[PDB]
Amino acid sequence: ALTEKTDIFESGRNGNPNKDGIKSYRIPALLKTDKGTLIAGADERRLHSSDWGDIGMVIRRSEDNGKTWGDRVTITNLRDNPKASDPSIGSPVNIDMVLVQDPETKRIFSIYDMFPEGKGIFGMSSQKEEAYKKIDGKTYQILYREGEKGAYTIRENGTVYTPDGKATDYRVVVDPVKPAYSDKGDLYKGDQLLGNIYFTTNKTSPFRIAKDSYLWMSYSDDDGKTWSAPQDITPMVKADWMKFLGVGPGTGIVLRNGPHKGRILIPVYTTNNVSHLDGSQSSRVIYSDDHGKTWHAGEAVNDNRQVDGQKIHSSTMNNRRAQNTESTVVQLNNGDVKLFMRGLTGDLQVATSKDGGVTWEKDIKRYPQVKDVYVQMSAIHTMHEGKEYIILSNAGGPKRENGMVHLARVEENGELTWLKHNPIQKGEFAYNSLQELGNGEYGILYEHTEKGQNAYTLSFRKFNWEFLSK
Amino acid sequence: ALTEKTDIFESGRNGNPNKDGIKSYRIPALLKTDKGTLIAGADERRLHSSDWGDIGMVIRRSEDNGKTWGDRVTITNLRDNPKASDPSIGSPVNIDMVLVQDPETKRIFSIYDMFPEGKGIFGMSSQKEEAYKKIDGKTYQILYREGEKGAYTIRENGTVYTPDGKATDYRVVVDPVKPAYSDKGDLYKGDQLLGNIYFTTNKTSPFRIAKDSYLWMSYSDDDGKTWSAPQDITPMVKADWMKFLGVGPGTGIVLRNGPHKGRILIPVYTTNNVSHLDGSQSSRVIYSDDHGKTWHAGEAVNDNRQVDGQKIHSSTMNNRRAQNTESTVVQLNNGDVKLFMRGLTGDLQVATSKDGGVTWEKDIKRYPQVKDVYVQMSAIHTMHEGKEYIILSNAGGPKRENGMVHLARVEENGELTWLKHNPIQKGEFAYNSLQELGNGEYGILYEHTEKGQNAYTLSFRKFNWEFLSK
Ligand SMILES: CCC(CC)O[C@@H]1C=C(C(=O)O)C[C@H](N)[C@H]1NC(C)=O
Ligand SMILES: CCC(CC)O[C@@H]1C=C(C(=O)O)C[C@H](N)[C@H]1NC(C)=O
Ligand SMILES: [Cl-]
Ligand SMILES: [Cl-]
Repeated sequence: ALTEKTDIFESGRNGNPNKDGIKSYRIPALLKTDKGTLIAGADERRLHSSDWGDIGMVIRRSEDNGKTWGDRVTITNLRDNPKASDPSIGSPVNIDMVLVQDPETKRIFSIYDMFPEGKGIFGMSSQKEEAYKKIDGKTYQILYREGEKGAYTIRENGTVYTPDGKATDYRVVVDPVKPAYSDKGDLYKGDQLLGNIYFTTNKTSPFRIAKDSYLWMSYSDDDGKTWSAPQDITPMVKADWMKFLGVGPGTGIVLRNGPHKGRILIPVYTTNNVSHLDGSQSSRVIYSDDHGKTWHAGEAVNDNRQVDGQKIHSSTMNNRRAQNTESTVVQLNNGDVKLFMRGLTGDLQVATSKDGGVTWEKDIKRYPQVKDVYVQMSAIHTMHEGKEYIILSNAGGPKRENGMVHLARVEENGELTWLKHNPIQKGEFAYNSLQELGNGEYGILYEHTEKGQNAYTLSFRKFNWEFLSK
Repeated sequence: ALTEKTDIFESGRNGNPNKDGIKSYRIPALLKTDKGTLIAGADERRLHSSDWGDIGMVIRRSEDNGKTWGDRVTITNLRDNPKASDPSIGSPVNIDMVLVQDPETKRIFSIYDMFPEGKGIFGMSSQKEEAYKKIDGKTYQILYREGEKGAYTIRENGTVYTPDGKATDYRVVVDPVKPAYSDKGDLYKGDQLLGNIYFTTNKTSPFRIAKDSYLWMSYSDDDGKTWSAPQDITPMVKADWMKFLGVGPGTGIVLRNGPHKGRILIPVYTTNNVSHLDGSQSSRVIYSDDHGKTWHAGEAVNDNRQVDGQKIHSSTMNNRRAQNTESTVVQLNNGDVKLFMRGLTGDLQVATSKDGGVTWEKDIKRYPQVKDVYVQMSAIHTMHEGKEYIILSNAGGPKRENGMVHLARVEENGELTWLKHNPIQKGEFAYNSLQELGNGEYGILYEHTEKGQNAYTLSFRKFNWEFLSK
């Protein structure tokens, strides 16, 4: 009914790197593809377990439903700043992926955060630094030159233009070609490599991007074997007021029914400049109606939400307990979208959208039946014997421990009834990602440690309906 | 050399209404047209002197250079909410105008603030209420309905659409026809008047606009005699992060030389949601390059500005002393644009733009020769014999008192050499607006009180080069 665990990404032990030189893996995503392949994605956290440093976005593939797994494939690994004083914060950063496959095109997307060199989200400037400029209708990423106020721009072919609109002999590698695209952002003056636009300290080149928060996408058209260069989708979805915008990691969905069938939904969340991480973390989705070419931001759950008899908005709120952060998204057979959101009530919080994830109903539903210890979760739709269910996995508590799989019946009015709660992993348990495998089987990729393992080793189990019904 | 004062807009006395039932006039704008007409504009503040209540945007014309003045012409006067409990905050508000004429098309523009019913800027919602939505490429104003979360929209012909995009039987007066356009915003169902979308208390209709900050424009093609219905320019210029966006009142300019010649410049300022009126007031200009058809926001003087060794941005700043508010704008013969900004240094603060008002140099210049008591000022370019000068008028201080006219030589690099400082009005003295009359003559419209006049009576004096020079 429940398989023994298979370690997919193994961390080092007792604070040492593993044999591949990697201290930590974090942030699992699991995707069953049209070919039946399982793709397991993770942050490869080389130097330490924190949300910054030298991190690669990686996947492994299983062609036998999780029994065996191929070599690590690295999607993106930006090169470190070789002159950084603190290597622990010395690299441009990618973290936190969401995987999804388009069922019409078979294109597989990995969407993940990016920050320039520094302490990840904690490296963002304290005052806003504009990251893009719209010039004659085209959006260009901004560069700042040492000692100068003005916004240089990266235009076609990566040619750097002066704030006054004059082409220079500086060029940015906008079409990276090295393994894992480690050359992305490299800055050249003609033939000479000078540095990298993502470096923020001890620079050898004149130019850097804004110390802001970015969203990148990479895609695979060969079942996860090879991956595109990263696409910068930030300007499509990030409003000027947003401070952080980043993914709720795991596995997104494509709507399978209703007027918005085919729409791809990716959980994200934002902060504002009023209260940032103290009081404004707010869930929403971004979405594509054209198979991943263009993206749009849905409204926040928190936009025009009534909290304590007063309205809030994600752009202006400052309310610690009204926050909702990383989320997981499911569509019901009736077309409604449920967003299960990490939050600070101690129990499961759920928002509902009747318009394919663009706007949210006025009430967030809470379920005391399911504890939320403030950690990521995953949830998936499933049918069992003509009946509709949702399976949700997260930590049982009291801390990030005792992995649970929760089973809810989806009632005829779209409400949820929690029926079963079963342990899947004793001891440490954090982030996780669920997938249906077919024939009454489900798979999960999750964070756990034992035997001195560093946070975390990402392991895989399969379970069936008999496990769920216990 | 200096005429006696002529009262153009007369306030009441000792706290009472004047003979027309108007307590106060405020916020002068003076415009010398191509025909030679003088247009004097003001807020007609019926109920009291504050920046809210029942206020009309008015002008008077003089066809003989300030000797005689015609009847008051009301550009815009939104109707009050007849059901408001407190009539002093009981009307949708317009306040603060900027006048300018396009020298090519001769069209005259009046641009001014608008707020829905309440205490003016102090009636803005504490949390963001979205004011506009883009649907099918088109931008629509939002309406909120009592007890409903979703955004209704005002679409073609004023027809109200549901949040889910269905036409209702409700309609908004979007093309007002009553004198002074007092029917603007009226909410009808079929042919029955139900209320007004600008009303925010004790409503008789289901709908209101966002409690936000707006910018409206009215224009005249007949030398100020008649005026168009108000045009909502807000969505063209107001970023999502901006809380307040309003004009720096007085008289705007059209650039007369350089690559941007023809551009109309209107001083405005913003606040953000981080510190609002406490630490974020920030000057900039909005501009039109197509004779007032479309408008764009320039960058703030405060954007990426270095203050006490650290950068600020207008969208995130919280620095009382770094604020700059209402301003007056002048183009030099060398093409530079100077922005003289009301601020909190006690002396004259000046920003410079080399690109027609879009971006500003890193340093704000302070001129200790000119006191600034934290009050609006006006400034104009002038040629005399034929050397280039600026004339600037404000209060000499210590309070809002002792009107001064300041004369600067503009040097070839755009530096200002202050030559003369001449008193023009003893006693109370506040907002003002200068114009060149020709033949070495200049006219000014300013706020002053005497003999128990309520703030303010707006008066007009002419002076010549003889007065300026001693
Ligand atoms: C930014 C929100 C939160 C602050 C504690 O950090 C998240 C928490 C995490 C966690 O609770 O384990 C891991 C996430 N990968 C991280 N995200 C980022 C962007 O760093
Ligand atoms: C909003 C800035 C300030 C409040 C501190 O109010 C301004 C001050 C004024 C003043 O100092 O006399 C008059 C302006 N008409 C007013 N503007 C608005 C929009 O109300
Ligand atoms: Cl560099
Ligand atoms: Cl009403």
